[PDB]
Order: sequence, then structure tokens, then C-alpha cells
Amino acid sequence: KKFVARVEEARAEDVGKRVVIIPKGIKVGDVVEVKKV
Amino acid sequence: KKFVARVEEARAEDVGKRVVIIPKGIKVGDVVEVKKV
Repeated sequence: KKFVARVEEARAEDVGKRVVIIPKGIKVGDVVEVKKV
Repeated sequence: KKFVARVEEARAEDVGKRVVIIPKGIKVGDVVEVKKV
């Protein structure tokens, strides 16, 4: 269960969605691979 | 450049943060591995 996506900035319409908060070192625009463990 | 974290619900204080929006299939509470590609 894995996917690829780009980090993005949270906006008012994102409130209520499921997210992983991204830390410093990884910026908006970066591509990340997310895999459920 | 990788980390492990739990999916969480976006709230009003998360507006402005960097996030990956998580799709259906992965829920709040799930542990995921995030790796910059």
C-alpha cells in the first residue's frame, strides 16, 4: 500500500483531510514516496 | 532522507504547514514511511 506524491502547502480547504505533516528538509514541490507500514 | 510518522487529521492550526494529503485506504492513526525521491 504505497504511493508517490508531491509535498504541498496546507490551505483552508485541506482542514478535515488526512495528512502527514512534513518536516524541515523536505519542501513543497518535493516528490515523496509514502508506504503504509 | 526518510522518516516514519502517523497519519493525522488536518486542523485549523495545520494551515500553512507542509503536508502530503493521504488518500482513502490509509487512515488517521496508520503509520507510514515517507522517503524523498
